Amino acid sequence: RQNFAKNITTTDIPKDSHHFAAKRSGFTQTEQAPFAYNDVYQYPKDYKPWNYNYKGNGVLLALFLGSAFSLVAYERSYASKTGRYQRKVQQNYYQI
Amino acid sequence: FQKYPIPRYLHVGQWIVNKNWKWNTFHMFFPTAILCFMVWRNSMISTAKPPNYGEYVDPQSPVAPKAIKY
Amino acid sequence: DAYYHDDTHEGLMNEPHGYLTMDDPMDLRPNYEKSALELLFLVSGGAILALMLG
Amino acid sequence: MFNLNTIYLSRIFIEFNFYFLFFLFLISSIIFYFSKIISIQNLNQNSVFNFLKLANIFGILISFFIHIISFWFYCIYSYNLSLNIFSDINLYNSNSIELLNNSLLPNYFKSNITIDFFGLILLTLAYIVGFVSILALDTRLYWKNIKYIFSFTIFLLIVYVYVTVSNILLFFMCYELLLIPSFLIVYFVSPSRRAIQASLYFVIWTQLGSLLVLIAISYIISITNTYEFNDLKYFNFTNSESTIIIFLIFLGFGFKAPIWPFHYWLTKTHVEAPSGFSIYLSGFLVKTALYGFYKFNTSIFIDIDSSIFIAICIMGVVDSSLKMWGQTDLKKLVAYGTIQEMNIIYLAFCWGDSCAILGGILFSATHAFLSALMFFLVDCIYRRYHTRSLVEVNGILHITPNLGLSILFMLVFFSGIPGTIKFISEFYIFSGLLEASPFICFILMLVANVLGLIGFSKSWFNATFGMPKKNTKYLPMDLSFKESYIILYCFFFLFIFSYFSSIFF
Amino acid sequence: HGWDRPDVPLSFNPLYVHKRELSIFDT
Amino acid sequence: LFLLFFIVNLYWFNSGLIFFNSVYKIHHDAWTLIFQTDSILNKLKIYFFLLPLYISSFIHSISTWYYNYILNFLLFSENLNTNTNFVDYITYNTLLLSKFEDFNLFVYIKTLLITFDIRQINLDFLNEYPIILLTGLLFLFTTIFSLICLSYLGLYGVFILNLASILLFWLSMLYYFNLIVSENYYYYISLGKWMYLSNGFRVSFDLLIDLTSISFSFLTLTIGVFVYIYTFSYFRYEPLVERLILFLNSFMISMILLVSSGNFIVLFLGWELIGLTSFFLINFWSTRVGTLKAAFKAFSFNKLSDLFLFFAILIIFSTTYNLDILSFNNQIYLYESYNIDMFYWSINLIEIISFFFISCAFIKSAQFGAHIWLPDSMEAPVPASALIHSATLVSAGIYLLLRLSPLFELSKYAYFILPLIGSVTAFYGGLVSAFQSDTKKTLAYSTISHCGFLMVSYSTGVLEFVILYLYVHGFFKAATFLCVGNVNRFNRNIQDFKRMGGFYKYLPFECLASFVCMINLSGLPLTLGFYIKHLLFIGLVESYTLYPLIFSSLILGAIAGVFYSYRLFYSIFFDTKKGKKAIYLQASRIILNSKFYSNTSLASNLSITFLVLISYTVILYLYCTTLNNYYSLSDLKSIYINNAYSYFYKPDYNFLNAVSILNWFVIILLISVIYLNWRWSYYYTKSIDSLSKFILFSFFFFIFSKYIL
Repeated sequence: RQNFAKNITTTDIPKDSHHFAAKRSGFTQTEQAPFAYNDVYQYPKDYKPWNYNYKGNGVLLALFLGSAFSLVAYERSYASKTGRYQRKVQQNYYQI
Repeated sequence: FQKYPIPRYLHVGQWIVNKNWKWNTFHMFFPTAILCFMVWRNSMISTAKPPNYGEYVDPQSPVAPKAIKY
Repeated sequence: DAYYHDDTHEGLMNEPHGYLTMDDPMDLRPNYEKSALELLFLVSGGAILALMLG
Repeated sequence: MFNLNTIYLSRIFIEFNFYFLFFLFLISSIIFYFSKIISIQNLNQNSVFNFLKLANIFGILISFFIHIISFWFYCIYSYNLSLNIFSDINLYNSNSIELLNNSLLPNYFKSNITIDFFGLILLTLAYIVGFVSILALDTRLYWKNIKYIFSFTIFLLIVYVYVTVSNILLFFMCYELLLIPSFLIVYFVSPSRRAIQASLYFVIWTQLGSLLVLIAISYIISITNTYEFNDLKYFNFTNSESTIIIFLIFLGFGFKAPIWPFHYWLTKTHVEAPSGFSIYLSGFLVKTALYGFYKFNTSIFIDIDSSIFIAICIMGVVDSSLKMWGQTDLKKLVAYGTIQEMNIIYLAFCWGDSCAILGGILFSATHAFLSALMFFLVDCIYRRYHTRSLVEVNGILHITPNLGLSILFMLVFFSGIPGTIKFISEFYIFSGLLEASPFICFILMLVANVLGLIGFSKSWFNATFGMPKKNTKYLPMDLSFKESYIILYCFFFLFIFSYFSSIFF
Repeated sequence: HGWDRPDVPLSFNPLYVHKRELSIFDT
Repeated sequence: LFLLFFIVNLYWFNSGLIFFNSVYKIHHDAWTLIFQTDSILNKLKIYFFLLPLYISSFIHSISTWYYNYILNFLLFSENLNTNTNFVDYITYNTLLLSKFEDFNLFVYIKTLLITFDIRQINLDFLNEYPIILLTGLLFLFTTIFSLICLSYLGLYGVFILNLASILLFWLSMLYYFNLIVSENYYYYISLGKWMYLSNGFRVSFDLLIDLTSISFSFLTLTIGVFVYIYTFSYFRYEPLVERLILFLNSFMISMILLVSSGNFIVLFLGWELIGLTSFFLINFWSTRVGTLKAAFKAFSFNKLSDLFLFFAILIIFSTTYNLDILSFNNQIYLYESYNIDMFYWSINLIEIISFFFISCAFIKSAQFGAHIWLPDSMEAPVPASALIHSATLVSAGIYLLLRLSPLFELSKYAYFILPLIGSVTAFYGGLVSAFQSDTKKTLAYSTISHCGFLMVSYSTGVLEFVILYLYVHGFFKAATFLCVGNVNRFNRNIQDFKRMGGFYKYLPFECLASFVCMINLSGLPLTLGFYIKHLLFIGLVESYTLYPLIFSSLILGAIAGVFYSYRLFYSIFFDTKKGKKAIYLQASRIILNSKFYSNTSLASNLSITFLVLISYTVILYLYCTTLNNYYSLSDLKSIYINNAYSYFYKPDYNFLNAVSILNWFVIILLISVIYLNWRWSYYYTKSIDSLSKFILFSFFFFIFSKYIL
């Protein structure tokens, strides 16, 4: 069974304490005792559960920088394999 | 068919209408067009077409098909 | 058609809904399986890009 | 422009990656043993089991990244090494590059490292399949059996020694070390009560195969008193000795392959083993058997006709394919698919060291990933609907759309779609067999790609489609991010491995 | 139109009750 | 402030650039004034008005430097700049104005602006570089992304995105269709190396857009566009209309990929893709296992086709070590005199490859024996059935035969199996369609018959007739499928016309459009179907051993169109009210009377109308390109030329009399279907009177029009 700690310390759980109101008066002789904890989870207003809510640019920047590094590395590798320091650009390029 | 309720937790596409579908269509069409434009350029680098009308292939030109010199 | 109810007045014309996966959005566990698999994907993609693409 | 640095880069990366894995395993074992008295899980958040899981999963992942880098280093080194011998045509100079050993760490088992493409493909399969299997075993390891979180690290170390030594005895021993952890996993981690007999069957069958391989290697060692493949190259076996050796190695590695009629253990184990081991058993260990057979048969000159072995492999393919229609159990159906693919791969190694082992290696990788994906799908179905039989679960696509989509795309990939690597392996093997035997090639393609495929799709299409009417109160949820990403990684590998360098294929 | 129809009944997908042994010879 | 200062600085920089360039070119003031000899007044002179040039140069001194460092960090090269100390490099580059040589600020901006002008696109660029690939990729990727993003795009979003993609694809393909069919254009587009297949061998994902490819792809794309516009109407209030739309688009793009193959590997990929997309289209009602069995029968037949195609490709590769279709077609003649030692037999190389390709074609393009999956594949929605039966799935075998034409010219198995199986299939399909009470089954068996006729047309040796027959059948079968789909939707998912009748009033447009499309489809005289059947009978070879059976089957299948066309039309629209009272009464209430009243959709009506118009235009264009005295069609890459065109151009009297026999058989069948009274009626006597007076009027009309005047 799960044994982790629900009471996290890194942040406070977003909760709505007004959705359920515990009864505090007018109890009958056969009614059950009320419930102490009635807070419910409160999701962000702009939350869509059907998609990734990833709104950052870290993954895109990482992939773009990796692709740019691949491009410059290929340029240098081609320059070295041709025995030059930089690629010599021909005045005309034709279809292969 | 008569509409029937769909569970809220189920990520199914039954009678799904997005009120903001116009911007979604914009941002799913135009970048797709750009991606296909880039792929089109890349594939047009390697593209072959026969000679046009009034043009013949010189058999001794480098363009002409070649045979292996053993 | 004869008697058509528009989207606004339709009581069963669903807007997009449903949970994308079985992961709890309000999960408090320090679960790292998703992060490990994302790391595997990203590092594999980078290794292909940074070693093999050209 | 290939210099001395890359040679030492590859060798150092291989050796020090083995030592990285070994040091991580040693530290984790020391922490596990010396932090608790009973070494069972303390059922609370502050438990070493969390650290054990983290350390093992991260060792596997980071060592896999280092292995990717070392595999690329090896690819460059091997290409340029074959080039250097081929390049120079002057008779006065020959390629004499003598290397020095590293200073920080010793040569494990006092053996110089020898690396081949098949060995490193096997090691990559070990890494990835072990990663998937251990990710599929977290729900099974609990109080009093958490000690098997180290099992895949042990497998990785054993196979790392297995694929890097030129010592035939160390090779045989590392092949022989894969039984105890496997039996311990099946015996203690499996939840099914019928898995004890399955473990016994697995042990007895694989050990009979190991005994046959032991007889063959005993012949090799006793006749030519050495432990090196080059020393084998400097020796010739008579016709009778070579026939005995090839028969013994084929029969043993076909006990482990498995081959007809030695797949009863595989069926029973796959039906009864835990899903993580079933991913690891079908995905990897049989590939170790293939690698052992390839290393043994290539180094020995054999003058007999391989038609008997080819017939055995093709009979295994046909027998496995014809039984797919009659399987209502999805895991047993996947086991029969594994049997078919394994026999097809084993067929490619019946022509010695010809241009047929390339298709064998590619099909080994493809079957590893396909079997991992299929057993993972069976695991997801069994964890969601608490059943695997076709008569108990159907209509998955309507309640669990992601699982149904994964099943359908798994069938598409298994049907040998040209974009993936199963089509490439089929093309290789079937072209070679068609030039060898056209009618037998047509028979194999007809039985495997039509009848077996029809049965396999029938048992999966009936599960994917239908109505999940019963037990609406107990219907599960969709796929989690872990399962989704594992399935997507399997698909991504099966697709993108078609663009791997064709030098080694 | 002309009547407030209830939602689609669960009888539209009747639950099948197995009354016979699923023989392995009919697999 | 910022804008004014920026404008002033730009003007100053441009003036300095003009001054420098106009004074540097002729190599006299190139250096002398630039780095003048101190004279601090001179130093401020050069550092104050060339200051915009210097300051920018300073940026060029620091931007490049750090940039090089980045490379030094990323590439371990150049040893950075140890030779400099950042105080000599900066001073040297900043004071060196040679960088601003032949450079103007406004000219660079103008060049930036004119790099996106669309007025200079030119038409030769379109001719030289096919833009059709861009639109096809757009359609494919929009379909895939809509499949992945079904929640971002709702019903309307998916519909609009796929509609835009498909309309761009269709508009692009029309221009290139005209160019390829008329002006001998074709393209070979290599989309990079794809995958290794043998040791040292790597096949590439190549596409061949030529006459066969353009014909099949244009037919498929037109039918798909006018089905897609119709599909949204047919699935009006259904749960998964976006799902149906995306399945249709995936099947369309799979077929387009199949017909545009350049290699046998792309061909096999397209084959498997159309098989799986047809399986998903047929199994649209996933909740039903009754649909699953039909979809699985189709899947099994597709897998058998895949086996046959794969084995044929393997034989080709083991023979020629080549997978390019052009190279295979142009060199397969060298391997005619070859045999393969398969088991105890020595089979001819061309014979075995042709056998496997022909089996694969027969299973897909439904022929007798392998046809049984097509009637069961009617569980798919009507748009799916229209795409499957008009073209695509049942036209894949015709594409296999046309693409590999040189292979089948040298096959004795082809010569014996194509006409016999084609004629048997045509007879069987037409006859069964003449007896079917279901509309979808009627059209499926009509498709089987026309596939048999296409096989026969290919056996005639004339590929132009095959193309014409394929186009006519696809267009009119698709239109008829749409019409019967509207009829079925109105009848509330009852497809048999034994529960129809009197639908002309409720479905006027459906009635009239169905009349037009059936008289065109069934090959009634004075129609394009009549033309294609006449062309089929023009080139039919008479040297076959089984010619009696072949010709009899062809005649009986050609006369069978009248029966099913008349039965479908009359029973659906003008028979008695055999339907249920709820169907008629609910749609005829006085409250519903309005200018918006319609039992179909305006979009469906417009889609069918435009489909028919475009079909007529394209068929007329093809007839003018092929059947005119001036033969203007492009090369079909076939060297087997027979004399079948001689009987089309300069026929003899015997052939005219034979086709007259066929025409009079059709006339007698029309007389039978029109005037036979199978039931008692108040008009029975007057019907016989009308027949008598019609016979007498026809006789007298013949007498007067031929002799008197």
